[PDB]
Amino acid sequence: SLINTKIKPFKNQAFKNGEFIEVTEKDTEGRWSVFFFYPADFTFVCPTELGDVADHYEELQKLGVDVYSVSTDTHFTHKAWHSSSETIAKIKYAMIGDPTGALTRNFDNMREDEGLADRATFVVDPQGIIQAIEVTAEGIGRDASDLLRKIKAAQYVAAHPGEVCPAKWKEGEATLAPSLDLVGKI
Amino acid sequence: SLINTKIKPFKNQAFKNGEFIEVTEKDTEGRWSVFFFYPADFTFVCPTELGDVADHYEELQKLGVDVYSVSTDTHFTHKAWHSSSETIAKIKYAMIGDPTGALTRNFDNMREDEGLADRATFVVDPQGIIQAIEVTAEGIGRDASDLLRKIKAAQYVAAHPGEVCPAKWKEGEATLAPSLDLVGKI
Amino acid sequence: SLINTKIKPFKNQAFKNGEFIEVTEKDTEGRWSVFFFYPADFTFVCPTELGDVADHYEELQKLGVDVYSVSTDTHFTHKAWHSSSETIAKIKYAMIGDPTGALTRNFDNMREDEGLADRATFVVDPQGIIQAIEVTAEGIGRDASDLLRKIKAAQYVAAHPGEVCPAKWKEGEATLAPSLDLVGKI
Amino acid sequence: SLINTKIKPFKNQAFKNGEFIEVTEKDTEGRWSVFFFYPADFTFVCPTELGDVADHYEELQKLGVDVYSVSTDTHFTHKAWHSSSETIAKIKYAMIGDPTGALTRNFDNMREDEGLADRATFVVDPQGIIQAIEVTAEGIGRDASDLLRKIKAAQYVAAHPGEVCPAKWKEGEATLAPSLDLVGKI
Amino acid sequence: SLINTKIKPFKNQAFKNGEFIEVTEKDTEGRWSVFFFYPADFTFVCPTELGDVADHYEELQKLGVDVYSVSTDTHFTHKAWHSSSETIAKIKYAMIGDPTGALTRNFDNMREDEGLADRATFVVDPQGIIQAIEVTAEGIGRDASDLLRKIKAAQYVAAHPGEVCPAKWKEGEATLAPSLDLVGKI
Amino acid sequence: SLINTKIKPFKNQAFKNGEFIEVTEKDTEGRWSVFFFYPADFTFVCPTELGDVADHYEELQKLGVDVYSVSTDTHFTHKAWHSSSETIAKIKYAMIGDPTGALTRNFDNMREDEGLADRATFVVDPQGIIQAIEVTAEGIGRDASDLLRKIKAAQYVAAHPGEVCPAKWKEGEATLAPSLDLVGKI
Amino acid sequence: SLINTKIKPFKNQAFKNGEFIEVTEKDTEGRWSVFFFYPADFTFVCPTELGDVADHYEELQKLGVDVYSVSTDTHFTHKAWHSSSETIAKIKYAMIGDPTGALTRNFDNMREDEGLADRATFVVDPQGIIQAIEVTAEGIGRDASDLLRKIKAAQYVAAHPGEVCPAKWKEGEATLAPSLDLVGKI
Amino acid sequence: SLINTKIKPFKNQAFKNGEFIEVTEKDTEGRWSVFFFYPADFTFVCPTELGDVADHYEELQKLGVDVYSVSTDTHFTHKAWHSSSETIAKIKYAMIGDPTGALTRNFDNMREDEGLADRATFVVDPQGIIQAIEVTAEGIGRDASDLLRKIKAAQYVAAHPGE
Amino acid sequence: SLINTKIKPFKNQAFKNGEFIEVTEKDTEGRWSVFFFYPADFTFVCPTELGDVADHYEELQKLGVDVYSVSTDTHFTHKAWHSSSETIAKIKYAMIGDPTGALTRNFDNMREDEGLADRATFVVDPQGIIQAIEVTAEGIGRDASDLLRKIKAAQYVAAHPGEVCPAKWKEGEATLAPSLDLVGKI
Amino acid sequence: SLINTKIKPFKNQAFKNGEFIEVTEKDTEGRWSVFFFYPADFTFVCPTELGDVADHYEELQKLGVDVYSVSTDTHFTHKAWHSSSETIAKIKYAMIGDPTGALTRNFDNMREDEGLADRATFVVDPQGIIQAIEVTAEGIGRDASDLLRKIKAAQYVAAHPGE
Ligand SMILES: [Cl-]
Ligand SMILES: [Cl-]
Ligand SMILES: [Cl-]
Ligand SMILES: [Cl-]
Ligand SMILES: [Cl-]
Ligand SMILES: [Cl-]
Ligand SMILES: [Cl-]
Ligand SMILES: [Cl-]
Ligand SMILES: [Cl-]
Ligand SMILES: [Cl-]
Ligand SMILES: [K+]
Ligand SMILES: [K+]
Ligand SMILES: [K+]
Ligand SMILES: [K+]
Ligand SMILES: [K+]
Repeated sequence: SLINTKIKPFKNQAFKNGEFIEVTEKDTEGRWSVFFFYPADFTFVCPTELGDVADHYEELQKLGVDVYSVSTDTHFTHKAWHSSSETIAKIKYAMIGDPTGALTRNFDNMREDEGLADRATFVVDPQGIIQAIEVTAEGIGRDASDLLRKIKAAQYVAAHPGEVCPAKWKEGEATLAPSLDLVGKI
Repeated sequence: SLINTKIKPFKNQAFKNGEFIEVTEKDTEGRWSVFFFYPADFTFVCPTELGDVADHYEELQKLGVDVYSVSTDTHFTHKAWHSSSETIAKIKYAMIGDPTGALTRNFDNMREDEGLADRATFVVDPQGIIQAIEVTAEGIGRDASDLLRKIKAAQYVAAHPGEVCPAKWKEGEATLAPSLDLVGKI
Repeated sequence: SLINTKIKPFKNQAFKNGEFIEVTEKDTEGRWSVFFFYPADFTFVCPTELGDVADHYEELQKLGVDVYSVSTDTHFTHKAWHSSSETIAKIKYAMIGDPTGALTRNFDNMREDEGLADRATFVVDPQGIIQAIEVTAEGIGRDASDLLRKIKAAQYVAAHPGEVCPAKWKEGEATLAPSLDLVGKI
Repeated sequence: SLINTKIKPFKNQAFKNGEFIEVTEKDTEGRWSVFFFYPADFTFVCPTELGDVADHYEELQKLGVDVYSVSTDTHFTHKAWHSSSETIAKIKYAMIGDPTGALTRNFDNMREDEGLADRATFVVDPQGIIQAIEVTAEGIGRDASDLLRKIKAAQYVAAHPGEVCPAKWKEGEATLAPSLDLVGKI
Repeated sequence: SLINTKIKPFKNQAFKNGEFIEVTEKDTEGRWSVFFFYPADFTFVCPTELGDVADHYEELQKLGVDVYSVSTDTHFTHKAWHSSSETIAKIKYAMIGDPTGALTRNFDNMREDEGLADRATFVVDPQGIIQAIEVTAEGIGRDASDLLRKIKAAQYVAAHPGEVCPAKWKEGEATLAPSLDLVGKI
Repeated sequence: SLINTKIKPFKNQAFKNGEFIEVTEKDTEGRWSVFFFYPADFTFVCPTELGDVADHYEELQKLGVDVYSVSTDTHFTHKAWHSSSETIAKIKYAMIGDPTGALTRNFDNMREDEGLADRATFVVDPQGIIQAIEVTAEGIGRDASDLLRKIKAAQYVAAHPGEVCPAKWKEGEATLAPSLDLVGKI
Repeated sequence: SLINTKIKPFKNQAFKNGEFIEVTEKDTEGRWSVFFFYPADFTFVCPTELGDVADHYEELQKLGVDVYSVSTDTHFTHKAWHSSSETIAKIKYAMIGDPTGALTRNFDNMREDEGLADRATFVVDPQGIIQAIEVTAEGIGRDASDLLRKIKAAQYVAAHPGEVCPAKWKEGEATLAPSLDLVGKI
Repeated sequence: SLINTKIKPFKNQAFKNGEFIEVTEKDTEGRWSVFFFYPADFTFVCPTELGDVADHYEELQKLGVDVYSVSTDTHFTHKAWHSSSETIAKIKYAMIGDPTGALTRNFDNMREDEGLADRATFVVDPQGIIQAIEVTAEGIGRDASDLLRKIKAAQYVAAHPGE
Repeated sequence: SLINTKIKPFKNQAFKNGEFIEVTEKDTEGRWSVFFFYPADFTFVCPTELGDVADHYEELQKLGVDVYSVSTDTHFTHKAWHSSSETIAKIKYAMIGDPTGALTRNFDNMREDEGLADRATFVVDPQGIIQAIEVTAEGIGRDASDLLRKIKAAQYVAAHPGEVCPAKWKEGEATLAPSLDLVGKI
Repeated sequence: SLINTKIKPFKNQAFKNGEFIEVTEKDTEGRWSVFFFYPADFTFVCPTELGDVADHYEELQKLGVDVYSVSTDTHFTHKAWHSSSETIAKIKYAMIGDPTGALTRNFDNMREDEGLADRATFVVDPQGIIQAIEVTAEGIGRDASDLLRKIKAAQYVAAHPGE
């Protein structure tokens, strides 16, 4: 996988809160970023996942986390979808259009026989390093609550070097501090 | 990612419930499989994740799912770890040794500069197709309850071809049926 | 240019009169076809051109000519645009979705830096041979009265071998008979 | 197609109003140009098309548009054809000779098995960018009224940036202003 | 040079005595053939040479010799030239058109920067073997009388194996009969 | 052919009027040169052609023309031939030896399966440009009176850049002046 | 073999006397070193060979010899092995972990189908040159007292250039002085 | 290293007990073999090492073990050395000549800048598998008692796998 | 050198006792042959070496040895040389002409910068194997009596396998019998 | 062949008059040299040929000519052969050892399937140019009187070019 690799440069048009904007890797530098890939606008599993991310967007913003949804549809289609669907209408984050497929291919996430992105989510730190990846099949929906758990653990580990978050770790729980002494004890 | 691709052939030695055995791709044919990769035996986050999977192993076996944990350590080391850790001692699934790194590379999961596998989990169906992938960075532990939810959704979609599981789908909740009429109405 | 070349095989999904269908080269065998490329759904020049073709569609169906509009948007987007716009709602011909860009690339008509097709029209005969090409710039709209004239002249030449349509040919006007005696006489 | 590409440099001899001249890309800098390709001197469809362009030549010179007809015959042959035919004797524009096929190949317009150019027309702006393309089959003649309409729309779009000519645009008719508010409103 | 090599296959259109015909290498098999290349129709040195060949054509035919003049002009241009020039009007041999340049390139005789053939003449025997080559610069005219001398010597040598025609040989003169005895005597 | 190409550098030993000398391309700079190739010393057609050239050598020297006869034999063999043949004894021009075949290959005149040069003659001007080429088969002797006519025409055209020598042109006869008016009037 | 070659650079982690350290080729500069390779930790066989080197380690350190045992297991596994086994607990020299196989491949000692090192011992001098090598199959014991003898002989020849140690040489025994008069004398 | 690999085919001339013989890999089949490489005849460490192996040859032959000494010199040179040196005169095993260096290179044991073999000993089982390898520097002689101990260990593990 | 290699196939013309013949490797089968190379005919030096082989030619033929002298000159030149020189006139063996250099290159005996063979002699046995070679610079005479001695020794060893001819061996002298007991005895 | 080419640089050990020396191409500069190749020490044609060159060495040294015998054996082997054979004991010129075959291959004179040099003699002038080459089959001995005659001829043409 692309775990522990730096994101590549990109330049794309996006729809964000009634305006068209340009997004590049420079917008991600010094921020926490979620790249939320999905196959197509005006489809079925796709809106439900985007709406669930929209429900956590206020908290994600409080934690310094930007969200970028991405599909191979244009930014024009994203606006039409935002205006016609009550689930998409609640999106306040940038909806990137990747019709060249370049951003999708930067993340090795193209379904090359369909020209659509796979259901992949990537957590990117302020240095551009990918810290968490989740990929699901066409029919399996992703859950924003587990993404939030992971973002919080990735933020804790960044702030507490020398510590690690064990399995099932949540805010305000015991962390392991790797040492020679701890080797073979757990 | 390797999403919706077929697993590659392999032949590895494993430690399983007090004995050494060979595991190959033919042992996965006709069953649901979890390939759970981790970097090293006798470390820190690794046992909490493996123990957490062992706590759900009776439910996974009730669902027809086999677990294979994998690291680049040998099956001898897995056995020793199983005898010295209270957490590893509760594993009743196969602990695969991948000292050549071939199983890890099949899954494109090697840290080549370390000779250790990344913290990657793959859900593979009875036809050898990868249906869900999760990868986390060195200090971020995985959560088996999310793994189980994804296996159940993967089992549902395989059992109901014309249906899809939306975001946050749990057993019994409202599914979606992709069609011309559902386009843009969610 | 691709003039007097055979169309390449293709398999694409499309929206046509409230139903999703599959279109291939096999569906064009034995018929006259108009492949009407345009850059993107939900834009400005594209619907006016698509409406202009729709206006001349009864006349085209009487002449045995099938219309296939094409863009790199999906068929789901075409269905949504059909429901959203009164101009597009009057289209009774097949709206092909080409998210892979393959059908666009068969006609060497991709804007490779944009992932959008250019404004190009191809007249294709019952034997798969391109008999007329028209490409205009992003801001210049095409005119169906030109397309129909060229279509009728294409139909005359095929139904009358040994004759050729001179400049400004309309039904009932004089035609040339290529021969040795006529060389340099016009 | 070559739409929205820059013309390549060239150096060809030509016949123009009783004199032989050299034409290069430098002669088209700062002017609007029509490259009118045709297969061969002393044929049948070619003079009728060339005569039709000659008829609209005063109107083209008023709009700052230069005409350059092209074939793989030499300039000596164009001079002889000018003297031989009453249709060709009325041509006041430059008749380029392209025996090397280089100018034809710059426009990807060679019939490689015949050594003759196809019936293609290119509208080129003062900056060397192709704004309109028309290719017809050996027996189908082109119509200059179409060329002039496309030329006028090309001139409008360049002289009015931020506007676009919709389908069937004539001088005095309404134009669209691409914006976010207009996305999916037409 | 191409001396003593077999001619290559070719297929070209030609003007011959008021008709258009196809010429291939099969027309040359079992005959003596002269391939008379020249740069362009409607030029200056070119007609004078072709007319001088036309003056010897009756005798050439009496000797079983066919003539094929060749330029990169079309067979249509050859007809126009035949009708408009009193020198070309006297040509009774085939005037081949080589607009693809293929026949010219078979004989390594293209001026690649001009797309015109050089002033080259080739004498080909009934087995397709090139027995005499003459090439001159753009401004130097060829003389049919020396070509006739050469054809007659090539025919004599073919009929009298074991003999050779020395320098300046003409019909009814002494020939050398190569032998060991003759070595060093002349 | 090598018509209108520049001669390549060479360095060869020669026999000339009782002495051995080196001849290079620098010895041709500023003069008219005849490279007269033949297959072998002590043979049959070769001496008649060489003797015939020697009979015109005073006129050629009066015209500023140097003669170089060439074969793949050595300069030693040329000297011996010159001492034993009454015909070769009258040669006062350089007899070049080309045992390596390099001078012959420069002129693309080697029979590779024999190690002998073909019966080829090249006329080279003071700038090293080949202006006339003649090649004949093994048994067909060349005629020096035709060679002289071609040198004179080559000298005239070099001395009168805007003029050309038509077919059968001799010193003093009517020349042609290429222009727009002369096109198709001969 | 690698006899008389220089060791290659390396950088590995190790377990040494209760602490984790980094070892590189720079730690070997100016010292005598022993690289002691073995297939795997935690196997069922008693590690007598490693224990036997530990029994001789005080004497080796008196002779300025550093010991590095190497396997493809991690330094975490070595520490666990050291805590679990009485034989391994005697080890006071560095236990290098080589999970990438890179130190093992530098000594051309990898079993590529297993991902384990062979049972090879290399004696390295202060300039990095390999002076002795021993490789045995499983069950063929490597004797540490034969290793000490070899090291002592290597140290003797380094301190007495011009002398060589014959078969069975030990401190106090006679050496040979390579000379011309000694040729064929033993 | 070449540990646990099968020896490669070879064909060489040798001197043995006053006669010249040909030795190939077919002569090693079903026998335990010692390929004992050394750099050059008429030198110094080489005879002491070869003499030490000759002192243990009777014992090695009691263990079913054949010995082949190998250098890049010819079998002609080995015969001369056997007649002129008292140490070499004790050798009753085959002295293989390897002037092409082919046998030396099969064992990857050539000092390519000298055209001489390195001081390497290979223990080879009845199936052609290399079970023990020892290589020492130019100045360090090998010990035949250590070679015998390893050979006895190799035979024990062959007879009793897993103990 | 080419010692103990087999001769390669060849096909050359030759001068032999007033007639021209063809020589191939098949003419050498079953015979002893001498290939006697030399740079050139007709040079100023007296050809003593060829004359000396001619003085010994009756004896060589009695010994079943055929002689072929070879130079890169033609067989025509050899015949002329044979008529002009008293030394060469004594030659009754075949004088091979090698103008392609192919027989000379088979014996790796070409001076590539000269196109002449070196002064090399090769003795070839009835199976085509080269048994003796002698190469000298100019002025270092090749002695035919040393050539006879060498041939006699080669014939002796062919007829007495198991015997070798020592230094200075001649018919009647003692030979050596390669054996173990003879090792170090001479 | 290598006729009229310059000899290539080399560095080899040799036995000469009871001592071991190093010979390189720098030792041949400004001297006439004979490189005399033979297949193997302790054999048959080789000593008769080497002994015949030894019989003419005093004369060759009077002509300013140095002799270097070369085989793929070591300089150690040449010393042993010089002590054990009465024929070799007469040699006062350098016996070069060529175990890497590098000097043999510079003269393109290796029997690659034997690792032995062919019976080739090269006459080399003071500028390093090869002026005469002679090669004979395994069973045919060379004649030193013919080598001397050619050397005298080479010296005459060097001193008097064009006669
Ligand atoms: Cl990934
Ligand atoms: Cl993946
Ligand atoms: Cl096109
Ligand atoms: Cl185009
Ligand atoms: Cl040619
Ligand atoms: Cl040519
Ligand atoms: Cl090694
Ligand atoms: Cl090894
Ligand atoms: Cl040779
Ligand atoms: Cl040679
Ligand atoms: K490992
Ligand atoms: K798209
Ligand atoms: K043309
Ligand atoms: K020659
Ligand atoms: K050797």
